[PDB]
Amino acid sequence: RVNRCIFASIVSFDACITYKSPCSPDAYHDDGWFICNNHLIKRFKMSKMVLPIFDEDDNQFKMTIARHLVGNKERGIKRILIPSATNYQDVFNLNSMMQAEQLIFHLIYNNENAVNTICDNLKYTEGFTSNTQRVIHSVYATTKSILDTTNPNTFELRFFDVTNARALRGGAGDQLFNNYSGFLQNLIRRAVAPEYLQIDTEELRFRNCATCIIDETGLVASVPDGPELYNPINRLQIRNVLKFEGTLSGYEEYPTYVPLFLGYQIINSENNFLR
Amino acid sequence: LVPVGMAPRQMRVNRCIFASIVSFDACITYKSPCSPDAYHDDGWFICNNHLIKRFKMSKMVLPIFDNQFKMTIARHLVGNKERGIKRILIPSATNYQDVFNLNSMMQAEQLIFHLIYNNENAVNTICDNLKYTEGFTSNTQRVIHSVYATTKSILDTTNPNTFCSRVSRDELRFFDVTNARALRGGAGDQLFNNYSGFLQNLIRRAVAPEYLQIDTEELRFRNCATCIIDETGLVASVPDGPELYNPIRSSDRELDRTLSGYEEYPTYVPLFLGYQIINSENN
Amino acid sequence: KADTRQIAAVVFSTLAFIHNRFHPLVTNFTNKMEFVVTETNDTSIPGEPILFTENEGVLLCSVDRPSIVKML
Amino acid sequence: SKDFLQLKGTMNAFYAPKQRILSILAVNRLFGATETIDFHPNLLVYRQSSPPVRLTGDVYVVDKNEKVFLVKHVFSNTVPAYLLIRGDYESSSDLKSLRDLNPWVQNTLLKLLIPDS
Ligand SMILES: [Zn+2]
Repeated sequence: RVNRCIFASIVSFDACITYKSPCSPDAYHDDGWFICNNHLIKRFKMSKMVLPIFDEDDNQFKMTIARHLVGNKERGIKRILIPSATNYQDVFNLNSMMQAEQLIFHLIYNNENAVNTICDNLKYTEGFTSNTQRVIHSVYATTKSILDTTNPNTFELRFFDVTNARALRGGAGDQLFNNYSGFLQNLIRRAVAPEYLQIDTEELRFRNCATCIIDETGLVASVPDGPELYNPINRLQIRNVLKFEGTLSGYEEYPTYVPLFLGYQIINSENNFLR
Repeated sequence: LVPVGMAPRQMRVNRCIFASIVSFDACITYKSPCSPDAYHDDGWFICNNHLIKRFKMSKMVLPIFDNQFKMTIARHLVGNKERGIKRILIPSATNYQDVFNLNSMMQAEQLIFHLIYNNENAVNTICDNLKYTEGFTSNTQRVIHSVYATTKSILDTTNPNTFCSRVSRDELRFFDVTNARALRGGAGDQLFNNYSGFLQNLIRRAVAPEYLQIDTEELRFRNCATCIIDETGLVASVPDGPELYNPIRSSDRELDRTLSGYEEYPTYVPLFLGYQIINSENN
Repeated sequence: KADTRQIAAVVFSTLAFIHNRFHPLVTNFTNKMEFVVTETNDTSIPGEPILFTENEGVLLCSVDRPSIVKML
Repeated sequence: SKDFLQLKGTMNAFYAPKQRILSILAVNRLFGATETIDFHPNLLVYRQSSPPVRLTGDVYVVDKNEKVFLVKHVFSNTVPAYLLIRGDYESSSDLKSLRDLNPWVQNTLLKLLIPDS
């Protein structure tokens, strides 16, 4: 039951503080995610989802994808989903979250200076050597192990900025994707669905226009142009008493979702690889 | 409903400001540690626990008299070998942000400090950040407003009386080194003025005067000052030279054979500084 | 008499309180409950101002508000 | 008329029982009332509605906790006035401050609402 619930490896080293860690069960799922649903929702405004591709008889290609939790009014920081290392400290209110979570974020973004600062500050906790350092070791080791696992360089033809028609030139969203950590890159791959999927000279289009944007600020739930997509969301009381006991009800509902649709995936001669 | 229309009820009230600290993350439950003393309706608006934790200070009583009047007084928890910033018993408005590790403690406590110390810019910054942080509207906004309202209510209770005391003629206090022939005293009164009204009340409740002139009688509790005030704030330093030894015997055979039940003088270092004057008793 | 909402709320709250006092582990009443407030002798039953009867799908509580008022 | 009764202590407020409506003439005085009825909260019977009943035109909040509102209303014969309602209501447009109202209606409302302790 490996709990991959990154951001649940958080221990309230302060005695007066107790960390509930009320986060989603799916962390025990040996999936491509390294962060389970509730952490994803809380810290990236994303909801996990799956997109079947071939589902006829036993070919069951089910590409994963997450959904915007950003309305059509948020902007700038409010709209940024996965901030860049240059702005994540600003987008996230690190000061408002526990120092262990701050350490996790700093490790993810490779902010070793912030890591050192946090451990230096913890140096001056009352029970520092007793258990604060133990908490530091546990959290740091868990985060480092997760990061190494994500990083492919440790001991394929998916392009995210290559969809954008009307762009002047440059792309570079893939440049920033490269600049991201292995964990962040794997998260982007796992949550963002390329708008196109080419298999051995066979192209499938899933959307007529990409839904996400990638730039220097990071990943943004913005549109390539135009206005933002519409994205909506016991203690018995006197009002809870109902009055006297006494319209397309018969039809199914199309979700009012905004799944992360952006990019082009190219697959070589390899056939319908289902391993 | 049961109670009369409105009819504000009467009960006890926790008085230490820090009792209102609560985790803005509603999903994270937190309980602040409060000493029961907080529920005594006295001049103290901080409980013993918070006082010791943040200011390095412990409450204490000084009998005064025929009729035994009890004057509130705090005492040092500062050790002999502590130096520099450690000696700041109560930081000034220009140093509290540094002395208190805002980063290391909770946002609610940071707001409490930026309220006590008159830092409207910091208070506004915290308020706006909380407005744009987490599910502010759902319950975090109400929690923040509750904490802010409690702090503001305490401050509004204190500051008017503090100002009246400042301009008061009958009751006069002078927080400085009564040994005017000294250099570590300085414009202690000016610094005390610089402090906030609630902070001024705390200083009054904590630091006892070296002398006390009641009508025509003067009582000299000390031939020396046990603490000083400078730009940094209230400093647990000896104005004339070597620091006073503070054993700190608790909290953070022939000898006894002779020294059986036997009166023992405490090693505590109470706070004695400045001159105080009063007309009549007012008690 | 007009505000049947509050009468029903009070009656249900009392009933649930007694139910819990008998079964402390119960804090709700499960099946939804209906309520009606009689207004006439030919609609009220002596000796049982509050009574119950199912509509074959769910239980309805009958209240003799005039009798309640008279007692109180 | 016999359809309603003038509220005691008000020159422009009346209540229609069969309609269960409290009305305040915008600029007009009442006349001829040989009888008056004391105001009482029971008059503002809370309207029940599973979806909030929509309202249009000018709407004002009297008591958000008690879902009490004042709605601008003109009698078809073009008599301006306001209806005081209590119940599960919602406004199509933005709710408006009572200060917008004239001193006449405001005085009547003060008399009707503030208990005479
Ligand atoms: Zn306390």
